[PDB]
Amino acid sequence: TTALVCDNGSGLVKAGFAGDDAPRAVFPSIVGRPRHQGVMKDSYVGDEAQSKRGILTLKYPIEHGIITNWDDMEKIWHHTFYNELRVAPEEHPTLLTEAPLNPKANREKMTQIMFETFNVPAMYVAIQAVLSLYASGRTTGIVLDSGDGVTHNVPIYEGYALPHAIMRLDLAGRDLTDYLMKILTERGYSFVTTAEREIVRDIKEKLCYVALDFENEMATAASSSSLEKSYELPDGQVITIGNERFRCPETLFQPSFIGMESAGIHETTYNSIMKCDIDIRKDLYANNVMSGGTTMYPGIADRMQKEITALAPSTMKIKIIAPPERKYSVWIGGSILASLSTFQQMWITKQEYDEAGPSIVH
Amino acid sequence: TTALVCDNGSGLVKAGFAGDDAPRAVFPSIVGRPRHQGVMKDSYVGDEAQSKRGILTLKYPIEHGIITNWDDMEKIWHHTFYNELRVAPEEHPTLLTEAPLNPKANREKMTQIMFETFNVPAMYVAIQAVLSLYASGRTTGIVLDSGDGVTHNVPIYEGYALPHAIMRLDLAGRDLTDYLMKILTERGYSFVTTAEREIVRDIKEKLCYVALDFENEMATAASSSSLEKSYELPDGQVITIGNERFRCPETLFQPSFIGMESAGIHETTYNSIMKCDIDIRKDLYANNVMSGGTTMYPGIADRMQKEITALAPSTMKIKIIAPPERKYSVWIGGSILASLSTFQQMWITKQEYDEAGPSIVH
Amino acid sequence: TTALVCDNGSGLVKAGFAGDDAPRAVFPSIVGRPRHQGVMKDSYVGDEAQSKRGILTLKYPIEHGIITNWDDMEKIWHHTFYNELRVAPEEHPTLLTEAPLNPKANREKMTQIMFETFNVPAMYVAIQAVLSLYASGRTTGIVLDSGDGVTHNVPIYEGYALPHAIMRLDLAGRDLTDYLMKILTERGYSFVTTAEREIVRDIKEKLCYVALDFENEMATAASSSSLEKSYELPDGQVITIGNERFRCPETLFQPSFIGMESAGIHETTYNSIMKCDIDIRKDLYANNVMSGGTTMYPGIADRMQKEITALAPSTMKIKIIAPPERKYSVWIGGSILASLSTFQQMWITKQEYDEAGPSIVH
Amino acid sequence: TTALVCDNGSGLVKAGFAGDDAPRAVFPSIVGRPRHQGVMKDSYVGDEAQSKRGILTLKYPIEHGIITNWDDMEKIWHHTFYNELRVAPEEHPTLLTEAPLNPKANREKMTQIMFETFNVPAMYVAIQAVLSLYASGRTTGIVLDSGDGVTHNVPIYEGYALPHAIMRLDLAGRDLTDYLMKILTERGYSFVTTAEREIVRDIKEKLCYVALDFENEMATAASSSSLEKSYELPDGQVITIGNERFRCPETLFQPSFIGMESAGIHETTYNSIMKCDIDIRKDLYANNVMSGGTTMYPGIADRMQKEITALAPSTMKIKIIAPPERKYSVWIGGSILASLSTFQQMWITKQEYDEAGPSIVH
Amino acid sequence: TTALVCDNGSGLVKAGFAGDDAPRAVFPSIVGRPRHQGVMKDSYVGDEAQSKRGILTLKYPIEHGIITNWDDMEKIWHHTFYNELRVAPEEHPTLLTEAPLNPKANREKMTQIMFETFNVPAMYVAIQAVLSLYASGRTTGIVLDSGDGVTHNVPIYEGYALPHAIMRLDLAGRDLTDYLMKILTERGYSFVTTAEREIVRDIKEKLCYVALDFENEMATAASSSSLEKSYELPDGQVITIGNERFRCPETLFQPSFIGMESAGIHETTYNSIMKCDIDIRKDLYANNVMSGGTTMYPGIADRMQKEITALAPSTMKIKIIAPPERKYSVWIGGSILASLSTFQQMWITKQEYDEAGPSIVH
Ligand SMILES: Nc1ncnc2c1ncn2[C@@H]1O[C@H](COP(=O)(O)OP(=O)(O)NP(=O)(O)O)[C@@H](O)[C@H]1O
Ligand SMILES: Nc1ncnc2c1ncn2[C@@H]1O[C@H](COP(=O)(O)OP(=O)(O)NP(=O)(O)O)[C@@H](O)[C@H]1O
Ligand SMILES: Nc1ncnc2c1ncn2[C@@H]1O[C@H](COP(=O)(O)OP(=O)(O)NP(=O)(O)O)[C@@H](O)[C@H]1O
Ligand SMILES: Nc1ncnc2c1ncn2[C@@H]1O[C@H](COP(=O)(O)OP(=O)(O)NP(=O)(O)O)[C@@H](O)[C@H]1O
Ligand SMILES: Nc1ncnc2c1ncn2[C@@H]1O[C@H](COP(=O)(O)OP(=O)(O)NP(=O)(O)O)[C@@H](O)[C@H]1O
Ligand SMILES: [Mg+2]
Ligand SMILES: [Mg+2]
Ligand SMILES: [Mg+2]
Ligand SMILES: [Mg+2]
Ligand SMILES: [Mg+2]
Repeated sequence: TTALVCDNGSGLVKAGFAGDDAPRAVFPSIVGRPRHQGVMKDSYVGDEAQSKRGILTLKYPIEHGIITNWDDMEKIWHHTFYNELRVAPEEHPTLLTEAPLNPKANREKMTQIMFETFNVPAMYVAIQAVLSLYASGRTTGIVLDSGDGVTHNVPIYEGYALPHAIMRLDLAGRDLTDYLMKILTERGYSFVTTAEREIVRDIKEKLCYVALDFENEMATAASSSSLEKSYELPDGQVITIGNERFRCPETLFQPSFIGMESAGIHETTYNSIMKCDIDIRKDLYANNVMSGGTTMYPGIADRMQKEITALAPSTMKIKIIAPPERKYSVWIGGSILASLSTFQQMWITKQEYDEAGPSIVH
Repeated sequence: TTALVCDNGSGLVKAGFAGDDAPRAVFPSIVGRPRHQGVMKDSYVGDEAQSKRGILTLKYPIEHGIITNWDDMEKIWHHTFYNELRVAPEEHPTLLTEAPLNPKANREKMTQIMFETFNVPAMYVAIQAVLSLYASGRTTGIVLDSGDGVTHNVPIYEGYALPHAIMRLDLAGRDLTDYLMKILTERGYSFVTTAEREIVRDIKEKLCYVALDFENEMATAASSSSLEKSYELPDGQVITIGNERFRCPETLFQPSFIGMESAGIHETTYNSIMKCDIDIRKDLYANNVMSGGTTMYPGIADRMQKEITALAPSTMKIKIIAPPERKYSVWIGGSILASLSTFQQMWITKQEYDEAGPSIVH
Repeated sequence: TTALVCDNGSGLVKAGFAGDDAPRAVFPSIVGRPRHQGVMKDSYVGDEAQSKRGILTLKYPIEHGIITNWDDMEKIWHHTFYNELRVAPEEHPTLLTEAPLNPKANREKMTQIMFETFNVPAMYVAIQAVLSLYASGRTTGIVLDSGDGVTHNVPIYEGYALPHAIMRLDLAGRDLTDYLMKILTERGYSFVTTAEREIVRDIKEKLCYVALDFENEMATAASSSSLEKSYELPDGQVITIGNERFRCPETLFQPSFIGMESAGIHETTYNSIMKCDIDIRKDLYANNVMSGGTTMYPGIADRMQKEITALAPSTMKIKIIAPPERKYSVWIGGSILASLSTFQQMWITKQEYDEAGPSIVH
Repeated sequence: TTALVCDNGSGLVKAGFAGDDAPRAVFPSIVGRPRHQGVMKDSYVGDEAQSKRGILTLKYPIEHGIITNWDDMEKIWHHTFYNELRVAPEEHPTLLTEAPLNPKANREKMTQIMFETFNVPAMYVAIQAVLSLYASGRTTGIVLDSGDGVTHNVPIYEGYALPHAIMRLDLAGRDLTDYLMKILTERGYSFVTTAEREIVRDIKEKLCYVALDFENEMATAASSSSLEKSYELPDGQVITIGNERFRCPETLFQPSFIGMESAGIHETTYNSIMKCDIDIRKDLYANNVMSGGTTMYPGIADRMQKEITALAPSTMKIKIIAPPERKYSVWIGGSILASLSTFQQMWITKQEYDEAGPSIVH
Repeated sequence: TTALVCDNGSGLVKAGFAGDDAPRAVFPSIVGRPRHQGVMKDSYVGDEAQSKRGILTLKYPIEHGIITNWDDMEKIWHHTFYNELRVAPEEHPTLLTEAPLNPKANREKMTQIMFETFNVPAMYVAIQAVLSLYASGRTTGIVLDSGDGVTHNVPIYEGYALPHAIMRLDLAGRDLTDYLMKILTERGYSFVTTAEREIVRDIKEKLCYVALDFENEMATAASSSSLEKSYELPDGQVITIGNERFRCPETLFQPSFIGMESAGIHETTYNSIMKCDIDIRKDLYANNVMSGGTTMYPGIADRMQKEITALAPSTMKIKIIAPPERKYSVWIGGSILASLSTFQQMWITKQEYDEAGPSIVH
């Protein structure tokens, strides 16, 4: 029987069964609806929306970790269970995930629906970063979890999270996508459509990388070189991309490029550690775990180390952990946690919920 | 001596001397070449192309704010200086204008030519929207600059532009022209030629207006009424136009009519403001400046106010500024700026350019 | 001629002339610099930074009572004298204030600058809490002085301070501000910017209050009631705030909410008294003076009395003194002290300083 | 005019005018000086030192009947005349008192000061015990005079003192005070300060009593009973005292409790009588006069009788005289003596002194 | 079989088996409990609390030699026997230690628990100072025993303690720790946390020393010199400490620095000797034994000699004994005493106790 694990985040839905070592269904959190008049099914989800992307207007029900369009959200869950996993929801307890510091009501309504729409016998909502650490197999470390919608820092020491130093930025994969949509027009590549937004997403994933030394990377870039790469569009049009390959991901470190007043990840993580007790700090430095799909950028860990070692004390050893399959870290953690025998009492039982009411999930 | 100001945009070339309160030469950015065999001068520009429009194939060297046909572009500049303004280029520094977010290379090559072909001692390229604001005489406001080729929103606050919220659409005067060429065929008026495209341009300017309440405007239109207007073609053929008088300009607000997935101007401007800091927003709302010839449509400002006040907060005062001579706003701003004594150090000197190289203009 | 009194604290600069009953210049200790590229004056202070808050990055030169950014600090002093008070520094002796237990070097360098940059003929640095007591007009009492950067307890008996029982916490107005920036996101109000930090400051001052019975205040809060208040943002957006109105100021009493291991103010003050001689204690209890702008919270005095009477002996009369204009207490005291004829020998004369050297101020 | 009588002893200064039936000024022989840094008058005397006791370090210029700190001693005399009695010293002759067997130089210097500092026209120094007997109105009896600093036995028969049997112990009120400061820590009441020493003095005077049968008083004390008393400190702290109520005064009878090898008062007085002629003894037994403030303990006379009757012969009638106002006995005697017409030739005249020199007072 | 010796003092627990020449278990008397929410074992002792110090709130069950938190006290004893020594309590008689003049009830309850909780067949409580002398191997000397919680002087002559001259101060290692926590903020090192208190403890032990000539040590300190030392925090932050290295331990000699009215150790010890018989004094002077961990400060013995020789007579030889391993002196003495054959009758047998009752231990 076991249980279901559903990392219902922004961008991608990663779902499978608790106890498995990998998701069974990985697909976009996208709902598509016929842009053009048509009628010469007005509801496509995930891979459907992808395959018919050039007709549909693609929407993301979740933005910045927040479920905005609840109808579309429900729609996706429906597919997740009935069409993707092929499971009768009510036979399994469900583990959901959430980004720390989300609007309280987000979780409240989310779990409500699981109980009412899907008749899920029991459920639990876990903080994504916590699961990520748990996935790697550590009790101590600071988690830099950065995905499509949010970026956050959660410091955990020997099983104890330190809430007061949790950091959260809106810089994320989707912002990076849009930044390319902007700067590609410097060459003239008007990637202005939603379909093109998705194309650009593919461009990120294949061509972008993190500069180790941005200033000299730009100096290098000024000279014609290996930096220049070609890319094949769906219509056969070849795109030449150069500076943008690293100028885009650099915005994670220099947010002002996009327009954010906040500090870059380097300093954001640093500050999180600064807000923790001195006796803890050392261990956080030696256990800096990165996870989430934006950390899939080439050399992001190396650049991270470079700058955080500059920020920290010279006698402070810093180790960044880049556990491969970073992209699925949270889901993995969920699988583990749900299988854990000492986690069974953590399930909120429908009966219990019905008695207690919404508030119980917080 | 002073200087020259040249608003070399799409559709119209607006040129004159810095310090004047109006352009001296206003003519179409059109190059015409004998369509028919002929030979029973194969290069006509502006008013020439207009006067001989029924023979020539009329081309626009600039499209969507981008100089596409550089040979024809140069040709027009040649006439601008030598035949229109009657000026020996090299005696004056030249102010050029450009739509924000254009292909970097556009400006690069443009200025190259000014230095090499015309020996222009010095030059400067300014963003059109910026000049527009400057023309009205404000340091704060959001500029909705919409002309023949592009539509864009530039938010400026006390002299500081906010790049990250600049919006840009391809909806424009030329698109509107073509939309009429399409929908006039509903009655049967096959305006399919290039010559006819130009005729239709005239039709826009004289008969189109912006509906305040499109839905009831259509309901009104369903009944025979004052809406129906006659129009005289060059060959004496009378054209009857009704619904189209407002259905065409409505596409600026409902882009899907043409086929664009983007939001209408109402929401485009709104979103631009949303991306700006909350402390700024209020002033942007009370200083919404419209400029560019597409804003010459009757009641476009009133309709704009209607919808943006619907989008904004009920406690938010919104004022739309429609400074008459909107059509020449940018050029006016240029004249002012160039005359400004504290602008003289902004000129890029040929010597300086020759040393630095192309990149200096960015 | 008289003298100048300058309560150069964190958050607000309160300055005026000695002998006046109120400050002449009250403005924020803030330096603002253009966040965005700009240049489409890069130094704004106090009210300037406020008026242009949505462009500038606002920094506080002073943090936790410590002058961190000395260049910006000097900048503010410059404005204080030349633009705010309109006084030629060198014509007046200056009274400065300082929070007890500050880094020795803070005062050293501060006074150095007054002598060297501003040519101030003479000066004196007084402990803020001492002046506060002096302002109320008492020789005996314990001063709970709590402002933007620091909170401290100074026990004074018949003119004799008791150093060994001075308490000092980092809990302060600014921390409270940030706590709201955090907990408002429970509803979803992402007040994440610096501009928004300032907006939140305004929210504190208008909506926050101190719960008398926090536990039942929360129980009350659980039910929809009068607790819920609306707030108008600069962009017209209405914010609904409830629990947070008292959960924020409660952190002064339960520091762990923020993340501090220290005791709440109740016990902090109590402990200060415990460290004083038994023969003194009684009078300290009957003369508990509160001052500083954080004590402007509604009912903070009443709550204070409640808990301190619980902590103290049942036969011990406790009276909390909330002398209105608590917010300006220190400055007032300074005015009085400086006017005092028997205070004139306390001025450190530039000549004297030049001979003695820095150390003299301690 | 009359004269002044000044019982300048340890602990208390009892002064007034000769001829009065009571002292006009009764205050502590204490000089207080600001313990803490202060200066945020460094000389307080008597009631001043008491009122400001929690700041000042309280010192007793006199210890064990000996003037140790002469500067502080003079200080007190200054107040005695100028602030307390409001008398111009030089207008009156002064009667001083002294404990028998004091260091010769004590009297020498004391009287010197009266003549030189205060210009006292004439003076006389009387033995305290002698005056005490004189106060009661007897010519025969043995005087047990026991106060703050000394305890002594002076046997006088029909106006003739018997020097060779004068006894003197250092056991005294102050020692008893300190003994409580010690034994109260058995319960945990750390009365360790000087301020607390004074508090403990108050405790003595209100709660201590002399056990009649110490051994069974302890046996009684072992059972929870009426013995337990509460006491209110200046800070409202309630103190519970039991065994100590009589264990402290018992040390007068069992000096080893403190650490003295000498015999208790019972045997000390007994021995004094033993050293007197047999023909005298009987009358001494029937006239055992107790005086001095330590004899204010409840039941001390009764206990005294108990034990001295045990020590003496069974046929020997013993009567202990406890003339109420024992505490002021000496001063009273002084008043009487000074008013006595046949005492006027006993005054040492300044002229006489100036001729004779110091030695005259012995 | 032998016995167990447990020097259960404040700060450190020093335990081992009687007959051994050193403790087997030396660990902090600290109980730690998760400060932060946690649960993302709530009872850590000694080395556990140390290793997890940055999470836990560390408490000392014993303060000033008094067991305050009995539950935590018991907890530590539990670990002492079961986890540290690995001994089944009931198989051994236990020697406990206590600081002279402690609250009677402290010992009463302590021994109760040993009999009831741990079923200890027999026990004895010895005065710490006595054991210390015994450890050195002397019958005559004055013991200056100064540790984490208390400082006391016990004079013993040829096996006879002299109770009436036992001195006791609250000045101690912990007070010194806190004094650094205060004065380090003069440079700006806000060591305000409990974790930091412990860090500061380490700072004491490695950098503090006793000035021989404090006044000229300060004069020396005024000049930049070798006095300045660096220190490495757990987070790699380097701390520079100078004056504080000796200003902190100086408070043992000038208590007013902290805020105590009592005399410094120099005079405290001196006075103890003054209260002893003159025939004894000489031997006490030549046998001044120092013990307890606060006497581990560099040069404390030398400074002690300096000042006590100033206080004593010039013909009085003074020798201070600093028997290395001063820190474990008491425990050592206990081991010896317990092994002593003529000490076996001193054990209080559970049977005996059960008959007699609590009071027997006094
Ligand atoms: N292979 C890749 N290389 C670079 N970037 C990637 C890669 N894969 C994903 N990312 C991008 O960054 C985001 C990664 O998605 P993902 O980590 O699953 O976020 P999420 O956990 O699902 N959403 P959330 O945690 O709610 O913000 C997407 O926008 C991807 O475009
Ligand atoms: N009187 C008018 N009434 C309505 N529309 C007009 C009028 N005049 C111009 N427009 C139309 O809208 C466009 C206005 O031209 P114009 O503002 O000069 O654009 P531009 O600034 O020259 N080109 P650009 O800024 O590069 O997009 C032309 O297509 C005109 O047909
Ligand atoms: N009217 C108010 N109501 C509630 N809180 C206030 C009010 N006014 C000020 N405070 C807040 O608490 C702080 C008060 O400022 P203030 O007492 O002047 O501190 P300060 O004396 O200038 N700084 P310092 O003494 O150096 O910590 C600011 O953060 C205010 O937001
Ligand atoms: N009401 C009282 N009850 C018990 N003891 C008292 C009382 N009054 C005084 N004594 C105590 O015993 C001492 C009495 O003071 P007092 O008899 O005036 O001594 P003195 O004559 O002034 N000094 P001296 O004769 O020089 O030793 C003080 O220490 C008092 O605390
Ligand atoms: N190596 C050292 N150098 C300087 N000081 C030390 C050193 N070791 C210990 N002390 C300090 O002084 C105290 C010594 O501990 P310790 O002598 O064991 O006291 P204790 O006997 O256990 N407690 P107590 O006798 O009940 O007051 C601790 O606070 C230490 O920080
Ligand atoms: Mg995620
Ligand atoms: Mg234009
Ligand atoms: Mg203040
Ligand atoms: Mg007397
Ligand atoms: Mg010890």
